[PDB]
Amino acid sequence: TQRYYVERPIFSHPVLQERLHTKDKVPDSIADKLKQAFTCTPKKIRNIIYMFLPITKWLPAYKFKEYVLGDLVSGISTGVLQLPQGLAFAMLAAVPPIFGLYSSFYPVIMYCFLGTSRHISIGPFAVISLMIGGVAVRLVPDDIVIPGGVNATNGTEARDALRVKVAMSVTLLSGIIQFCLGVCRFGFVAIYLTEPLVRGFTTAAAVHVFTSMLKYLFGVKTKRYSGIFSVVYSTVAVLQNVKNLNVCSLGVGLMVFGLLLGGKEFNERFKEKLPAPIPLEFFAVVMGTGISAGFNLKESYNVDVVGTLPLGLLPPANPDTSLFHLVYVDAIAIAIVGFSVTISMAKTLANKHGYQVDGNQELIALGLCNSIGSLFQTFSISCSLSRSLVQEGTGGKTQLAGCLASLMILLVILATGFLFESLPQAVLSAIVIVNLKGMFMQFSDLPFFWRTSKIELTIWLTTFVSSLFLGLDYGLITAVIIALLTVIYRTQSPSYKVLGKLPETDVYIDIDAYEEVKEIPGIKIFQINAPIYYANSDLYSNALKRKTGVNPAVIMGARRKAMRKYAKVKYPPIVIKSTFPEEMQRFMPPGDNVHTVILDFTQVNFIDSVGVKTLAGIVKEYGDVGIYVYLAGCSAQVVNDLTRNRFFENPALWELLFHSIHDAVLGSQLREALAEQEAS
Amino acid sequence: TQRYYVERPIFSHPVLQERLHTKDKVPDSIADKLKQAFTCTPKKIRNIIYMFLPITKWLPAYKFKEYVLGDLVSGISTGVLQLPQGLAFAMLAAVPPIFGLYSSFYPVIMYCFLGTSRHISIGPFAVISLMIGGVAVRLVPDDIVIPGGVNATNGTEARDALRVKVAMSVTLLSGIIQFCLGVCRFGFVAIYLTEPLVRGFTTAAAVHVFTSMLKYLFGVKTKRYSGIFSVVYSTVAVLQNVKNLNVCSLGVGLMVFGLLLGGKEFNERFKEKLPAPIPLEFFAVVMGTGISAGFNLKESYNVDVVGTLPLGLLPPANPDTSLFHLVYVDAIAIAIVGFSVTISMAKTLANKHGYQVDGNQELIALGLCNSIGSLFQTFSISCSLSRSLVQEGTGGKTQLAGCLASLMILLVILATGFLFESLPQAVLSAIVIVNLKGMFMQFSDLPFFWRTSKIELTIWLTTFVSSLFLGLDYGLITAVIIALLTVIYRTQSPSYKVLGKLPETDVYIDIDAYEEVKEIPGIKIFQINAPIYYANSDLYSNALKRKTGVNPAVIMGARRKAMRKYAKVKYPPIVIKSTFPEEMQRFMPPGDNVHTVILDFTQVNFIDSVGVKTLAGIVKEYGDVGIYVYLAGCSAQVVNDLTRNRFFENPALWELLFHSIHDAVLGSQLREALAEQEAS
Ligand SMILES: CC(C)CCC[C@@H](C)[C@H]1CC[C@H]2[C@@H]3CC=C4C[C@@H](O)CC[C@]4(C)[C@H]3CC[C@]12C
Ligand SMILES: CC(C)CCC[C@@H](C)[C@H]1CC[C@H]2[C@@H]3CC=C4C[C@@H](O)CC[C@]4(C)[C@H]3CC[C@]12C
Ligand SMILES: CCCCCCCCCCCCCC
Ligand SMILES: CCCCCCCCCCCCCC
Ligand SMILES: CCCCCCCCCCCCCC
Ligand SMILES: CCCCCCCCCCCCCC
Ligand SMILES: CCCCCCCCCCCC
Ligand SMILES: CCCCCCCCCCCC
Ligand SMILES: CCCCCCCCCCCC
Ligand SMILES: CCCCCCCCCCCC
Ligand SMILES: CCCCCCCCCCCC
Ligand SMILES: CCCCCCCCCCCC
Ligand SMILES: CCCCCCCCCCCC
Ligand SMILES: CCCCCCCCCCCC
Ligand SMILES: CCCCCCCCCCCC
Ligand SMILES: CCCCCCCCCCCC
Ligand SMILES: CCCCCCCCCC
Ligand SMILES: CCCCCCCCCC
Ligand SMILES: CCCCCCCCCC
Ligand SMILES: CCCCCCCCCC
Ligand SMILES: CCCCCCCCCC
Ligand SMILES: CCCCCCCCCC
Ligand SMILES: CCCCCCCCCC
Ligand SMILES: CCCCCCCCCC
Ligand SMILES: CCCCCCCCCC
Ligand SMILES: CCCCCCCCCC
Ligand SMILES: CCCCCCCCCC
Ligand SMILES: CCCCCCCCCC
Ligand SMILES: CCCCCCCCCC
Ligand SMILES: CCCCCCCCCC
Ligand SMILES: CCCCCCCCCC
Ligand SMILES: CCCCCCCCCC
Ligand SMILES: CCCCCCCCCC
Ligand SMILES: CCCCCCCCCC
Ligand SMILES: CCCCCCCCCC
Ligand SMILES: CCCCCCCCCC
Ligand SMILES: CCCCCCCC
Ligand SMILES: CCCCCCCC
Ligand SMILES: CCCCCCCC
Ligand SMILES: CCCCCCCC
Ligand SMILES: CCCCCCCC
Ligand SMILES: CCCCCCCC
Ligand SMILES: CCCCCCCC
Ligand SMILES: CCCCCCCC
Ligand SMILES: CCCCCCCC
Ligand SMILES: CCCCCCCC
Ligand SMILES: CCCCCCCC
Ligand SMILES: CCCCCCCC
Ligand SMILES: CCCCCCCC
Ligand SMILES: CCCCCCCC
Ligand SMILES: CCCCCCCC
Ligand SMILES: CCCCCCCC
Ligand SMILES: CCCCCCCC
Ligand SMILES: CCCCCCCC
Ligand SMILES: CCCCCCCC
Ligand SMILES: CCCCCCCC
Ligand SMILES: CCCCCCCC
Ligand SMILES: CCCCCCCC
Ligand SMILES: CCCCCCC
Ligand SMILES: CCCCCCC
Ligand SMILES: CCCCCCC
Ligand SMILES: CCCCCCC
Ligand SMILES: [Cl-]
Ligand SMILES: [Cl-]
Repeated sequence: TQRYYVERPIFSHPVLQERLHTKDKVPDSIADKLKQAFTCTPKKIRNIIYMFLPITKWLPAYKFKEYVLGDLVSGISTGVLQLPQGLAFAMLAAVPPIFGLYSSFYPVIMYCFLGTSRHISIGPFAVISLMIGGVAVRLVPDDIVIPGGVNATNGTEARDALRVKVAMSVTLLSGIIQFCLGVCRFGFVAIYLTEPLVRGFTTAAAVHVFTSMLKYLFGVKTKRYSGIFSVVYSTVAVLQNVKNLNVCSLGVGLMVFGLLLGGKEFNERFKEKLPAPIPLEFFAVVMGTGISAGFNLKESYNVDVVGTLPLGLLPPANPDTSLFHLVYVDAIAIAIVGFSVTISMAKTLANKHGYQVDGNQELIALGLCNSIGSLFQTFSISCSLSRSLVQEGTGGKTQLAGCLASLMILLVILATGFLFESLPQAVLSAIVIVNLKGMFMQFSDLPFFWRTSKIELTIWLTTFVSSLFLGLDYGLITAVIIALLTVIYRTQSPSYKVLGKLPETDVYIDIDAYEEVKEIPGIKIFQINAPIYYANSDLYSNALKRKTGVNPAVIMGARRKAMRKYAKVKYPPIVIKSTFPEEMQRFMPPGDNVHTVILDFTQVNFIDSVGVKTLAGIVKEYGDVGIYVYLAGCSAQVVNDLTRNRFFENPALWELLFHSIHDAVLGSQLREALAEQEAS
Repeated sequence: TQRYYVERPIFSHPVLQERLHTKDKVPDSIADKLKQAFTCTPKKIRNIIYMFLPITKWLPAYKFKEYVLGDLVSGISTGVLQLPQGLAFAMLAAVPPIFGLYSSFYPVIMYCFLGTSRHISIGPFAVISLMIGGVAVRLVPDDIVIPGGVNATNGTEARDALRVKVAMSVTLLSGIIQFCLGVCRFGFVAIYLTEPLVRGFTTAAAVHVFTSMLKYLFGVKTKRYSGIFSVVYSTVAVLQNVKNLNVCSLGVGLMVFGLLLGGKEFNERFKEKLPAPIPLEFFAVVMGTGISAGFNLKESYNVDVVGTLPLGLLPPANPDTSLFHLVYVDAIAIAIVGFSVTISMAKTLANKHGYQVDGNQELIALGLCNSIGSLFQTFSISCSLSRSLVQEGTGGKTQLAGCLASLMILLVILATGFLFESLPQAVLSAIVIVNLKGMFMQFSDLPFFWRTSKIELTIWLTTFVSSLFLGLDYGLITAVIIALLTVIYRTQSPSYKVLGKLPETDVYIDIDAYEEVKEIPGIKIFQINAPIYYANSDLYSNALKRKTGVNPAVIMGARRKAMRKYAKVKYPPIVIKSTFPEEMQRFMPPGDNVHTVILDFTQVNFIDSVGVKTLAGIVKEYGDVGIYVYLAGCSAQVVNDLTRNRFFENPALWELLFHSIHDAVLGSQLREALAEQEAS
């Protein structure tokens, strides 16, 4: 083993700069940069095609023998849950359920082509459907007058058609906004969604989904709520109207709930003994529809059912732009939340499988899916969190599982929709609530983040609370801003350390940590692991004066107290010799006799005008009491900040900068040695 | 001159920790901390008295011979401007002007006792008066029905009294809120008001004051505006109604404006030849009142005048709490803005004279002033920015200048108010607009901050725009949040450097800077001057792979390409030996042959779970291609972050941590030397 041997002079800033000569920057012209960016080599255009059409990349590279079984199983398990989820979220959107079935088919196919993530389940989302239903009922209220040429016994088909038109218009506008954001490179903001923020946001979204499904489980009538505290208002309304519950609907829902939970526990416990998990949502749907049809619960017990499901696909229809001015604000929120849910969950799965998802391409895919689907009577889509978990955890590898689920949905649409006409809505709510269990399991992060990092636990809890009580649109931006402000908190509460020297080395460590580190007599070394910016400068100065025990104000006060008791352009030097008489020095209270204060700037990232002013004040105040202040380890960037401000207006301050702590200590000791040599 | 000599072994983390033994933390119990905090020594209670009653400190220490002349001159110059400003801002508040005169007397006296700043002019502020007038006219509209027992020719005395009652109620509530905030240590938030933010905010406030004075200068009638874009609405309304201007009012205002500007230029240019600046506002008031009375402009030309000013002070009257529920929201905003203007300007002056102001005591003083003054028919106060500049720049030393100005205001109130009854409001507006020149001079900061720091120039401009177009309440919080986010931007755009070694030393400097620094063959040293938190980790990884030119993905791709072309708990090792055949190695494109990558962590302040995951991924990916990754200069705090996360789940990673760059380089070279020794 070799050894660490260094033999060189003390490197103050002028001494080190005497060795260093400026290098010539290589020419980097912007025009040539653009010209070389517009070369258009075939590899570049192939990469562009892959970036905009990801299916052109992962589909030719499809490992059939390794992927087909997992994709098939995941697709079946995803579709059996996608059908009832589609119907339920169509009910949430104040549109007929067949439109939810449509929204479960086209967008998934288009996202298989345009999407980067290979584990998320594209489809209707409860919160997005709630926003769509809110805007649709605002524009088309229940008490609207429609001269449709019908008798007094109106079947509300015209109202449903008008609400469908409103939903398509808002979906098209949200898709256009999302596509424009994706083109404008907005997806970079996805870097601000940290893992605790994403997980708290998704858990709050799951709680929102659970709240939105309560009225259909109980069979009660409830006002639509959307906005701040919408979850609280909805829960309060449900618990208020629970006295008018439908006992038959609640019984069927709870029965499906219990069997679904039992089956899920059976699947999880016997996972190793089962070739593929049993698709339980399909069994629940079939069993609930059979019980509802056999006992005729629709009118004998007034149990709400799905209703008629027309067969066949609809031709493309141009949405009316004339409603844009009435929905644009809403179309903005749906544009954000729909992205926020999609890019969060994708990340949650991407980090689970060691790949990365392009936020810009996610925005482009979402926008194109929404805008094109609005032509096919599709309302706004997102990522279904619980269904994404089901798809990922069932062995899903690519998005071909989404295509298989869409094919099952298309089978329902084209041929077998009429079988699900008598299916109660309580069964759908029970299915959704049961499948929210995997998302509710994310509450185990609280002990985890408690043990790992309490700041990120705070981020988790703040995101959860803000996205729960406020909306997922205002709550998300609140959480993002607070998570960013956690960095400000970190800089505002740094580790102020007083350093001591490990003997016979150049290693300087916190004096109160190891106890072989010994403080150098007459020298104080103070270290902050933070920048010295404006929100930090005063705290840094106070901590420097407190921890080191060298307060210039206290020193001046003691000198004046002894003065009271004993009685019975061309610049001046920075450090003023203490002209205190020895007879009056007999009145000094005993002290550490510190002649130099070393400020460790190795971990100081930057310093602004306020920090520079504080530093200059510190230097001047310590020089007024005859104490030298040295800066050790100032980076070239921090030196540039000190130079851009007028810190080095006096060139003498240049000799206060040293390369390292050991350089500063040696320079101070040499300064003292020369001073005592010249003294006598 | 001595030399830097170091001779020691290579300090990897285990090697250095073998020398270091844990120290015993001194016992610091919270109960004993509270017990020693409740000692109540006479010095402690004296300090408490000084902190809560600052006049008990600076008044006994009043240097009479050095301060009296400056205080007298500053007080006279402050009062001559305080009178018309008080009348004008009373007009802004929809209250009779005598109430502005009252608001110019009691709060200044109380702030002389309770205030920490010794240069700001306490009094009515245009924006606070605008908020008070807005709430007063909202609660008491111009078309209100008052059964006051009067004829059809109502003189609007009852409406004025009701508006005064509303103003007192909102003032009392705002004062209570401010006092409660000051007690609760809210003033700490004053640390978040950096100098560019403060100066931009104050310049925007000056523009607000200029906008609010236009209608009285032109003599036009304008709707009251308060809220977002209130300045734009007010300016648009004034320029719309300017066709109905009062030519006499505009002429008198512009004449006073021109003489005031000429006199101010005369005072500034001949400052050295004048013992004291001429008080020009008093001359303007006297001259305008004399012209208005002599030519009888009140009804001959329908020129708006100040109106009657009753003489004598009013007895204390209890404000009606019954209006609190109607004004509380407004009382919150006035509580914030009034503090925000006061603590900003104070800081602006404090930094100018080398002292500090306690934000908590500023809040307490403002709250007590407002709450007690509301008993004396005083509406909410703040710091007058232009008058504060006048007081500071005229030689003001203590707050006794404020007391002299208050004594002049009291002289006007008690005996000579009736002389100012015929004074036109155009003269008051002209005086205010002329005196806003010193505040408008702050626009010179734009070239200054352009040269010093463009980030803080951005802070200046953002604060100005936000506080201008939005209110001073929403604009201020917007500016504070954006100024805080500038730190996030700084961390998100750090200096990614590739380091090279200065020969015969241990100094490692950016390779592209000095050109005597030479890169060590086979070793890459990468440095970031930022933390590696979540919003930074992916950028840091990309920059590491790009700047160093060592991309593990590209290396694996090239190895597989050569494979194609040539054909025609117990853990595994971190770094996998590259089992590439020499015959296939003949297919390697030439490369740098880098065996070790050194990551400089000296300037990395902290690392969270996301950063730790990125770092572990970097280590694993580089070890998969047979490249070692070393961490150099990891602080004890960063080591604690890596340990709290499961980074050191494999103990072998402990040997990847070195004390410094030179230690890591020597360790890598020794590792290679031992490898070649054992090879053959
Ligand atoms: C200061 C940092 C730490 C947090 C900032 C949070 C901000 C962005 C949050 C806090 C609460 C939020 C408000 C809560 C409610 C509403 C009402 C709604 O109809 C429009 C949005 C609006 C007005 C929100 C705007 C954004 C908001 C002001
Ligand atoms: C960089 C940005 C995101 C930092 C945070 C700025 C936040 C705190 C600002 C920016 C825009 C602001 C909003 C702008 C306008 C209004 C309408 C007004 O009637 C109530 C306040 C409210 C709702 C503001 C609340 C605060 C607000 C949301
Ligand atoms: C043990 C001292 C640190 C404790 C940190 C706990 C963080 C809790 C954050 C709660 C945030 C709630 C937002 C409404
Ligand atoms: C080990 C973590 C020590 C700190 C625990 C408490 C963290 C509190 C973070 C508060 C951040 C507030 C940002 C607005
Ligand atoms: C020369 C490249 C840096 C230029 C920085 C200029 C900053 C201007 C900020 C403007 C903010 C306006 C907010 C509406
Ligand atoms: C010399 C300064 C280099 C950077 C100039 C441009 C600074 C732009 C700051 C933008 C901050 C945005 C925070 C929301
Ligand atoms: C950047 C998001 C908005 C893109 C512009 C959309 C404008 C709507 C299209 C015109 C409708 C009349
Ligand atoms: C509203 C549009 C915002 C666009 C923001 C683009 C930011 C791109 C930064 C790229 C950094 C690598
Ligand atoms: C990806 C396929 C897009 C096809 C869009 C066709 C739109 C036709 C609209 C006809 C309106 C009458
Ligand atoms: C987010 C940018 C605005 C989104 C597009 C709004 C289009 C409004 C059209 C209004 C027509 C009167
Ligand atoms: C992002 C491109 C979306 C294209 C979908 C159709 C846009 C136009 C709608 C019909 C206008 C008449
Ligand atoms: C913290 C600021 C609010 C302090 C509480 C004020 C409550 C008003 C007093 C009671 C009025 C009826
Ligand atoms: C609304 C009340 C907020 C109180 C915040 C007090 C913060 C004090 C921090 C003290 C750090 C030295
Ligand atoms: C600092 C002096 C405060 C005096 C407050 C007296 C309040 C008297 C109110 C009488 C109401 C009738
Ligand atoms: C900032 C905390 C609230 C300020 C005090 C509000 C008092 C409201 C009283 C309402 C009475 C009905
Ligand atoms: C902060 C203390 C202010 C005291 C001023 C009077 C508060 C009570 C107002 C009258 C209530 C009847
Ligand atoms: C309106 C903003 C359009 C996009 C500006 C450039 C963003 C960064 C591109 C790399
Ligand atoms: C705690 C939920 C809100 C109140 C629900 C009960 C209201 C009365 C129901 C009879
Ligand atoms: C007698 C039971 C009739 C059930 C008809 C609907 C069956 C649903 C299968 C999906
Ligand atoms: C993605 C394939 C879309 C096919 C739409 C067919 C519509 C037929 C309407 C009669
Ligand atoms: C995999 C099944 C795809 C859907 C088939 C639908 C048949 C419709 C027959 C009318
Ligand atoms: C609302 C239901 C919350 C249930 C939390 C379950 C956490 C289990 C961690 C193992
Ligand atoms: C709001 C309910 C929170 C429940 C947290 C339970 C965490 C259990 C982790 C094992
Ligand atoms: C070890 C237990 C940690 C518990 C942290 C979660 C606290 C939840 C408070 C709402
Ligand atoms: C991650 C960016 C989140 C932006 C939220 C914006 C909310 C707008 C609500 C209308
Ligand atoms: C709005 C109140 C913000 C308080 C921040 C406290 C930070 C303390 C750091 C020492
Ligand atoms: C409501 C907050 C009351 C004050 C909490 C303690 C603030 C820090 C005191 C030093
Ligand atoms: C640009 C200011 C707003 C328009 C002012 C002029 C309106 C017409 C005045 C006759
Ligand atoms: C003839 C002029 C009368 C002027 C009376 C008011 C004088 C104002 C002096 C402050
Ligand atoms: C600060 C001194 C306050 C004196 C108030 C006197 C009021 C008298 C009313 C008749
Ligand atoms: C310095 C002048 C103080 C105010 C004197 C007021 C005299 C009033 C006489 C009735
Ligand atoms: C609105 C008037 C702005 C005038 C700016 C003057 C700046 C002078 C710098 C010397
Ligand atoms: C909005 C007007 C801005 C004027 C800036 C002028 C700066 C001059 C500095 C010498
Ligand atoms: C040297 C000139 C610097 C000018 C910076 C101010 C720009 C103002 C843009 C609104
Ligand atoms: C420096 C703290 C500024 C806080 C602004 C709050 C605005 C509230 C408006 C009602
Ligand atoms: C709301 C858009 C925020 C964009 C921030 C851009 C920061 C760029 C740092 C590289
Ligand atoms: C190179 C083929 C890319 C995928 C085309 C679409 C296949 C369904
Ligand atoms: C290399 C295979 C290209 C075609 C993929 C399958 C298209 C349906
Ligand atoms: C190598 C190409 C495999 C394609 C598999 C397609 C499965 C539908
Ligand atoms: C490795 C894939 C083999 C099967 C190719 C697809 C056959 C249908
Ligand atoms: C989710 C698709 C199920 C289709 C079942 C059709 C036969 C009942
Ligand atoms: C790097 C591409 C930027 C594109 C900006 C938006 C172009 C319309
Ligand atoms: C209220 C219904 C009782 C019978 C069904 C019970 C299912 C748990
Ligand atoms: C082992 C799971 C039993 C499920 C019983 C019903 C749950 C609601
Ligand atoms: C799921 C089968 C239910 C059968 C009910 C039959 C009632 C006539
Ligand atoms: C009104 C409740 C909002 C909750 C936000 C929590 C942020 C700490
Ligand atoms: C942790 C720092 C938060 C500061 C927010 C701004 C308060 C005015
Ligand atoms: C020790 C005296 C403090 C000031 C008392 C008030 C003087 C007007
Ligand atoms: C030391 C002087 C105390 C009194 C100051 C003046 C009080 C009016
Ligand atoms: C040393 C005490 C001086 C007091 C001066 C008071 C001026 C009014
Ligand atoms: C140094 C102050 C001398 C004057 C004291 C006050 C005399 C009125
Ligand atoms: C600002 C106070 C002036 C008082 C003047 C009284 C004589 C005109
Ligand atoms: C350090 C004092 C804190 C006071 C908190 C508020 C007490 C009511
Ligand atoms: C129209 C004659 C004006 C006389 C007074 C002068 C004020 C400018
Ligand atoms: C030297 C200042 C002359 C002032 C003329 C009038 C300014 C509006
Ligand atoms: C400022 C003196 C004005 C005098 C005007 C006299 C008109 C009768
Ligand atoms: C609507 C104008 C707001 C201006 C805010 C500026 C912040 C960069
Ligand atoms: C979603 C954007 C949050 C603000 C980030 C600003 C960083 C400079
Ligand atoms: C019963 C009260 C509900 C509050 C919101 C819970 C999500
Ligand atoms: C739980 C459903 C069973 C149907 C018969 C209920 C009486
Ligand atoms: C004439 C338009 C005025 C816009 C606001 C200026 C302050
Ligand atoms: C000439 C403008 C001032 C009006 C004075 C009228 C006597
Ligand atoms: Cl969902
Ligand atoms: Cl002002």
